[PDB]
Amino acid sequence: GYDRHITIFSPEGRLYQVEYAFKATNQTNINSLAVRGKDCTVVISQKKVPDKLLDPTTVSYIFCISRTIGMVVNGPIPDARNAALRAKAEAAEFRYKYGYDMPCDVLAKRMANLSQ
Amino acid sequence: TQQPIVTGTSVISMKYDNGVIIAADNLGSYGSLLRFNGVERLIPVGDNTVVGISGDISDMQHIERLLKDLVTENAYDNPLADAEEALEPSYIFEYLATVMYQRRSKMNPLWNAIIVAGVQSNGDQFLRYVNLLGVTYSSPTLATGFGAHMANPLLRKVVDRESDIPKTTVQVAEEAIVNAMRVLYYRDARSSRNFSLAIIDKNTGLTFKKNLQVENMKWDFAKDIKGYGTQK
Repeated sequence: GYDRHITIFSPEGRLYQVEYAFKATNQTNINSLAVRGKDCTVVISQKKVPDKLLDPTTVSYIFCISRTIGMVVNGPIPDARNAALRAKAEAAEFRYKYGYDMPCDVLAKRMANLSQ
Repeated sequence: TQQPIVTGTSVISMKYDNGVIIAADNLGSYGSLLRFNGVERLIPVGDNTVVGISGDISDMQHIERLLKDLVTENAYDNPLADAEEALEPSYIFEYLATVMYQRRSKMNPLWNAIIVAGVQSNGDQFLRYVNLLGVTYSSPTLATGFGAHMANPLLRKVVDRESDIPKTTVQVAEEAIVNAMRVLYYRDARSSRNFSLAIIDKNTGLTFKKNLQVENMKWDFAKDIKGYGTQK
């Protein structure tokens, strides 16, 4: 019972709760594709606006972190904004304490460690 | 107490084989304000001595009075007085040395560094320095105030010791001085673009050139330097 709610191992040897998170991802029905150019990168994603009432401009999945870094999100949008806001803060703080722009790799590695 | 109000900056000098060169700029500065443009600080005394005085201007002019009277004094009595007993440099210097010591013993100093540059009747180079304390020393090359930390390392290269003096000619020395002024105008707050320069030779007497200007200033590199570090 209380081995599958919190993040401790199960008797088998797997973090159930983490595994349940990946099934939460495909709950928006967005698909995305991302390719490396020769000097650029391009990322397209579908943008389904359900109701006529929604204003089509505010619905977005592409977030500008810095001049250098763009970010496209797959999943539920509350957690989108929560991970995008934390990303922006780390992007600014890096620039301040080391004096150049945050590379792509270093922003990716900082998120994996908060995720852990 | 005397505190300086108006001041001038450095005086720089050096011997060579036939005489001495001595240079100093024309600026009276009153704190930040560069109040007086053109205040001549080299005063020729006779025709084989220059006395260059830096530091306070109120007192620069008060030592100009004593030095004009000393010439008038000697003139009295037999014309032999100005033919072959005329005032050597080594005299004029000893009169300012004895004046400076006495003033400081009343705790009321004449607030000046002084360089007496001349060539004696004997043929010899004479170049000595005195200041508000009364310290005296003679060297191949002499500088005052701020130029003691800057100009002097540059001129000491040319003539390092006593044996280099009969090798250095007037073409080499005149350049070495004019090159020192160039570095003082980069790296000193109280200096100006206009300086004066004197060549005392033992064959053509006193040549006094006024209002020589520093030229050939390198700023070509300056348009590339950008930001204060982290700025792109």
